[PDB]
Amino acid sequence: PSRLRKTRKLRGHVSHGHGRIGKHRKHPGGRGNAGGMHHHRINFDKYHPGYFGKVGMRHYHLKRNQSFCPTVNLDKLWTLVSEQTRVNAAKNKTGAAPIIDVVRSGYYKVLGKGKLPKQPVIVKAKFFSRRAEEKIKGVGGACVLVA
Amino acid sequence: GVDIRHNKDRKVRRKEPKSQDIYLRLLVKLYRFLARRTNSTFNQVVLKRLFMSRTNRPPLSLSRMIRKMKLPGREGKTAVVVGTITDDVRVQEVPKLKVCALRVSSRARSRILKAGGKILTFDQLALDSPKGCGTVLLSGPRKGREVYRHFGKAPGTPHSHTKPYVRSKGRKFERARGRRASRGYKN
Amino acid sequence: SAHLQWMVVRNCSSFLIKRNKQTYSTEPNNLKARNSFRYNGLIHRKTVGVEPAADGKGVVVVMKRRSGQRKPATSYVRTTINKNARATLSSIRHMIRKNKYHPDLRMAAIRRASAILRSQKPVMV
Amino acid sequence: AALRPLVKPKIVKKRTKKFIRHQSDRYVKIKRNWRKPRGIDNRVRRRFKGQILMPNIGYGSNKKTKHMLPSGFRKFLVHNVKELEVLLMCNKSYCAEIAHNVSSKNRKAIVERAAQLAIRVTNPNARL
Amino acid sequence: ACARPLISVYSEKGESSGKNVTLPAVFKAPIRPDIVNFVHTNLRKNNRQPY
Amino acid sequence: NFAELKIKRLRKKFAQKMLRKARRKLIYEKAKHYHKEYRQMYRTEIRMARMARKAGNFYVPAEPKLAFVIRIRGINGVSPKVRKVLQLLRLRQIFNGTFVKLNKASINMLRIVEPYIAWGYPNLKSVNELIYKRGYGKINKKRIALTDNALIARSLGKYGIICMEDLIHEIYTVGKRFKEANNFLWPFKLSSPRGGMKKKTTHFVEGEDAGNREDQINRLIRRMN
Amino acid sequence: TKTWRRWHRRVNTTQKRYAICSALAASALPALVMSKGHRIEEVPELPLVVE
RNA sequence: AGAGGGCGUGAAACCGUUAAGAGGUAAACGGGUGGGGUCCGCGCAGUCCGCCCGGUUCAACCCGGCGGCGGGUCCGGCCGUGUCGGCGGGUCCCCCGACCGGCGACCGGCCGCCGCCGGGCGCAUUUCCACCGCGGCGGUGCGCCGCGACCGGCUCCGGGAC
RNA sequence: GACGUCGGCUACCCACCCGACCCGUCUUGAAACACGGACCAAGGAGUCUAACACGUGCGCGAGUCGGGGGCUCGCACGAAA
RNA sequence: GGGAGCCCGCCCCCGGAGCCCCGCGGACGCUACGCCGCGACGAGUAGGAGGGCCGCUGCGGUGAGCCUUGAAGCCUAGGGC
Ligand SMILES: [Mg+2]
Ligand SMILES: [Mg+2]
Ligand SMILES: [Mg+2]
Ligand SMILES: [Mg+2]
Ligand SMILES: [Mg+2]
Ligand SMILES: [Mg+2]
Ligand SMILES: [Mg+2]
Ligand SMILES: [Mg+2]
Ligand SMILES: [Mg+2]
Repeated sequence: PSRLRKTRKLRGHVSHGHGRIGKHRKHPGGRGNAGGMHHHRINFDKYHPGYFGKVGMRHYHLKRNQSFCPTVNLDKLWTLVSEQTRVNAAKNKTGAAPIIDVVRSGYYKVLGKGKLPKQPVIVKAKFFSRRAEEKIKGVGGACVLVA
Repeated sequence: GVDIRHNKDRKVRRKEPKSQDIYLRLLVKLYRFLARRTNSTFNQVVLKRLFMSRTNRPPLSLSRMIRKMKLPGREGKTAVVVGTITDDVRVQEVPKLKVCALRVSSRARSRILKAGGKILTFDQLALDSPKGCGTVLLSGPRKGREVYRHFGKAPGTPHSHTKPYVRSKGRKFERARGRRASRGYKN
Repeated sequence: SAHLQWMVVRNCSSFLIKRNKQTYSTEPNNLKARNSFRYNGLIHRKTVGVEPAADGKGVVVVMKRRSGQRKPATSYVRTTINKNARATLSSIRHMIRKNKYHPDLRMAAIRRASAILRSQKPVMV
Repeated sequence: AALRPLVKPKIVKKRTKKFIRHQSDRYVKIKRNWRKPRGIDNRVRRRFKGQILMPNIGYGSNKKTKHMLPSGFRKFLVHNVKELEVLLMCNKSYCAEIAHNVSSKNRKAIVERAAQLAIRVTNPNARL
Repeated sequence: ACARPLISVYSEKGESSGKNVTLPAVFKAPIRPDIVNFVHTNLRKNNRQPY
Repeated sequence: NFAELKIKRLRKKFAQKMLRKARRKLIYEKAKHYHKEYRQMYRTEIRMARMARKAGNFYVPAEPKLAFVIRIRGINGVSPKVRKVLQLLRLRQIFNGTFVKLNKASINMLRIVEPYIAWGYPNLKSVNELIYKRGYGKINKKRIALTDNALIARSLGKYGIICMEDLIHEIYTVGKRFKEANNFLWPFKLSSPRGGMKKKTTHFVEGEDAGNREDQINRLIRRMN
Repeated sequence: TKTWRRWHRRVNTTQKRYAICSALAASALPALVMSKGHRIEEVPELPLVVE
């Protein structure tokens, strides 16, 4: 809504809010990102460190499908299964240890962040980390690798 | 002729909510009466937090509220939140709590009612505890938003850990001259 | 809720009157024709309305039944008073005061009835 | 023998002359409507001695007698008899104003109703 | 779960019949004039031809 | 029930009236004692002077502990240090008066702003007229006229100040609670000096008005109050 | 003026449902219907449901 | 045609004439008055009303009818919130009983009250019109004014006493 | 005091006393022997798209979403919903 | 509640105590985005912010709105805010 904008309040003012000493010219400093090395160097060096220069190796034909590996933490692992499955745990006096498949929910890598409740689980994943496996073994479960 | 600076004479604090919704206005009127009449400062704090904006009342997680209520002494007290109570999925055991909040998520509401707790609104709080006796006032993390990671000492400054405004993070977008000791210098 | 409906109706009513610094509400059962929460015949559970009779003599007292809303055809009860300009005021006062039916509007209804009785009289020379 | 108002206090005005625009007398294209001077070198803008006065908040009229007619009432524009009946409970403090677009056929009815309800009309015998 | 009364249906000539329907819970939903105004103003622009 | 409540209310009213009467009697007694004390001090000074003058000796009077400072020039072209001292003395507008307790630090502060102020040693009548005619108390950061002893009591009861006589005693005879009593008083809004001035821009010694006018400040107070 | 002005505006589905529910609830409360100017004086019941 | 063939409405710059005023420091402008015109609002006094008090019927009080208000023994049922019972058909429904929030979600009777209508109530009560009281109250006076007392803030004057 | 008398602050004209240099702009500095300007009418200059950052309001909330597509209308309101 | 005081009992309710406080109900005041009381303060270019019942055009609702017994537009030494 142009009604609520600033241009309506500037009617009658000569400079239109751009000063009368230094007028509003086309491009006093240049167009775009001009002058990153000269006359605009301080802004680039104090707000965008590492802008200039080249680092690392090139990868000509990079495909994101190969590097696709979603991760899930042990902090939220029972959320992938229904709540009644977790309710049917520490119960039945058998040690059921229901199987949790993370590839079904859309995860390949299992990370060890978070606290795992004291209940045996069967976790099947493409990859495992050392801490996650340690937590699962300490709780009383087992890690299963799936291709 | 008196020499007094007028640059800091008008205080900027809010006097009324900027929202136009009418239920918040009714709650504001009720707590205006309660704060201006009752000597309790709890009503004053509730009024001021009702005047606040969305970012000034961040949501309170279920786990944080449970942990705060876990402290000794504050047993059997009503939780008072001026923000929104949000469900926390990485916690399993939820005790029974009495909570007062403007908004409660459907998952959080279901989990609280399942455990046997009570959920109340501020108009019910006024009827139950007009002076706010036996209540614990809580709030969410004010610095929880991602904007504060960009605030503070500017990036590219020694002993600064501020996230710069980058279009996309990657190998060849940053971390070069200005950040590499091999490329010019680093801070 | 009277307050909830007032919050909706306080500014976007069809009876509201702007134009030259005076605000009015021409809704029925609203004495003083004032856009006020107290003087609002649509939102309140109990309302008192005094209007001139259709014949041209006497006044009509309208009170909201309050037994059941959502039924506007039966919500309001109309009673006409046609007496000697002094028993009418006493009748209205006993309608409002002794019945405890919205005592805030007692004197307002009395003054409105007096004005209505004054109106239905010979005008001037 | 008109209808006297409820209260008729003494109305005091800080200023009664109109605020004229600077150099409105010198040119025809410059109208009497006030415009705030904004020139860098303007005698009126920086309040030189013996120049055109500029409107200020100080000239504000007293709130008791603001918008009050010399009789003691306040104008209220009325377009029909139904709108005239609104002023029944404000007759001693407000007076009805008949719109210019109202035809003479309905103006007499409005005047008669106002006389019945004892409301002053600032233009009772307007068109006939 | 607010108190939802029973609404009586009416025949073609008035004279409400014996059938009654309980008030649906939608009529007990909160009234938000600001939300209605926002949605209406933003939605009324979608049936507009370019010029 | 009604009769008992009415009797209780009447008894409460009578008790409040008795308390007010006792407070009035206390104020009267304190004022009489202050009159006696002022007379005793004034007579004692003359006694000591005569006692010293009887023999071949001299009696040096005490350095005054109270001073009254009046700002006698405007707010244009003021040095930063001078304006800082002036605003630390609650003297921001021209022709404003205040009471200053005299010590080494205050004497040096007054020395800094000599061209901007005219000060001296006030009398009992001067402080009486200043506190009575132009006495305003700072209550809730608001300038409230001292039209009743209730305001003075509400402000300085914890310091034993319950009437204007106590304020005059604390100001003229600077005591332990001089700071609170003086800060309670709003800075005096004095009018322009009737009869004109001698010379604003130079010191009182050389015929001007600025500087120390130890005994002549009373004339300025009379012509300004 | 250009034809590629942002003529159309977008509203969340949940907010649209909220607004329609608020309007449906406001269809009750004869005070609000009267405030809209509808001549509802003689209607036997404001939630007017017919066979 | 006060629409007359580039003809609906017909502004400003500019021009002619008529009426009035004025005119040797170019004209013009701001503040304050005065004089003259233009009409406006009175008035053939405008002394302005609105209450209380003094000098043709019904209120008071009964009978009948009608409608409404509030109440509790919840008097009875519905309605309705939380728990307990019958598992009777994770979430969504049925029956009685108990407690409690009996929450404006409705009735049928009881009580008290209010209003209206119809009958009485014939005249020290009751109510309209007009007057002599300016008697008590409130806002005002058509315009020009004057006087008294009280207060607030100032400029002075005359005395006495330390 | 009331049939040629009243009230009309503002506007019509005139007179008197005081004040009073032509506006806009560059400029440390403008009444300037600095520039533009006979007068009047009409038009006339911070917009739109896209990308960001912050603040604010709303809905949902560890989730959120409608891009595009599909099912209902023959388009009056609809190329909507 | 008991024991008692400078023969016992009452020592009562506002549908009436009649009021400078009435805890029994409460404006002429309550468009609570409303109303009311206290104090201090008031310069302004560049620039920033707020309020406009300031003004123009068109669209959705609403004034049982206005109008050939006269709309817009235009002129006015008329009355005002
Ligand atoms: Mg032009
Ligand atoms: Mg300049
Ligand atoms: Mg100087
Ligand atoms: Mg023509
Ligand atoms: Mg240049
Ligand atoms: Mg130069
Ligand atoms: Mg210039
Ligand atoms: Mg030229
Ligand atoms: Mg133009």
